[PDB]
Amino acid sequence: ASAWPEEKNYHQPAILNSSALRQIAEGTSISEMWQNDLQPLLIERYPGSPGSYAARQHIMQRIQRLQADWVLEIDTFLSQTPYGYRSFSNIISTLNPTAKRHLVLACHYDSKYFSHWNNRVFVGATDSAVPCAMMLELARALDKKLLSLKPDLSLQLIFFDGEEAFLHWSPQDSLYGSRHLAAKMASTPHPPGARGTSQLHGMDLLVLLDLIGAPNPTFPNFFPNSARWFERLQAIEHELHELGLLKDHSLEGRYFQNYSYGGVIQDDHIPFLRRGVPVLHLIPSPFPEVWHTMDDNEENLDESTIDNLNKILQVFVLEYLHL
Ligand SMILES: [Zn+2]
Repeated sequence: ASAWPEEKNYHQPAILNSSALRQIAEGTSISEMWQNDLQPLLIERYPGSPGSYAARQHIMQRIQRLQADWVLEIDTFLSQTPYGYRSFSNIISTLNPTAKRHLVLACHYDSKYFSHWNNRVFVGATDSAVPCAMMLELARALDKKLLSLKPDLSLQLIFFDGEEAFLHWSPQDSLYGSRHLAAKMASTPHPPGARGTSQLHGMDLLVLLDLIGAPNPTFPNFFPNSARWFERLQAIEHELHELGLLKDHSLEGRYFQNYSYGGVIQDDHIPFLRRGVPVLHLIPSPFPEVWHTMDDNEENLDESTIDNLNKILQVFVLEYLHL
């Protein structure tokens, strides 16, 4: 009876030295991400809408053009909603599908439904078009290194549909894509042919990005079983800062501060956390001032903060994967 599902508990990062950190900082481009990955997503894309289809095609196309051996799957399903039965489609992009373990980065790609108001349309720039674009930029910036994966551990990206409630949040109206996928993964043997382990046992850590893009975000260390990874993000931010590799950034105004948050935040990690998956929830507290407002747009995004977070996240992923 293999103890492989316990490997995640002892897994240590392979820390990048200064030269490698400079290489990662120089290898990501916030302007390229902005034009090629982010702007095409700054559209109305609530579940079932034409924009949802366009966003999904965009995400798939951007991953498909990369060299690394990404395996794309569209997880489509029906669910009851306040408006009756509707169809949703999660996007899953996986390197090494049969590898037993995967580090998983995720965000939601749907935008909250709002009827047009005074000619304005809700595009959820920080919620979560930026997180989507950060995951796509990470895949592009680290493409050569990820290609080398073609430690039975690899990388998976999940773009959840239906994170938002169609009305106001409630237990049955929200997290459509994540409740469905968590249940599906929990009931899917992994690796292929396994007798008693599931795809959830294979999830080393779920790093969920949400509401990123506003100025001065502060991310709390939410869970004790991922606290050591939160500390790594703090260390990475501190070293990139000391090396002069971050922009318009100070340690007093750092993003990963020594502070927990005992409350519960409802988001896509919930269906996974309640099934025992370790979660690193990269959501700020408090939420952006523009949260669920028509002002959650491109104009209110903080470019350098997103650039800094791209660097931190890419270093974190390479260190986790030993790349
Ligand atoms: Zn939202």
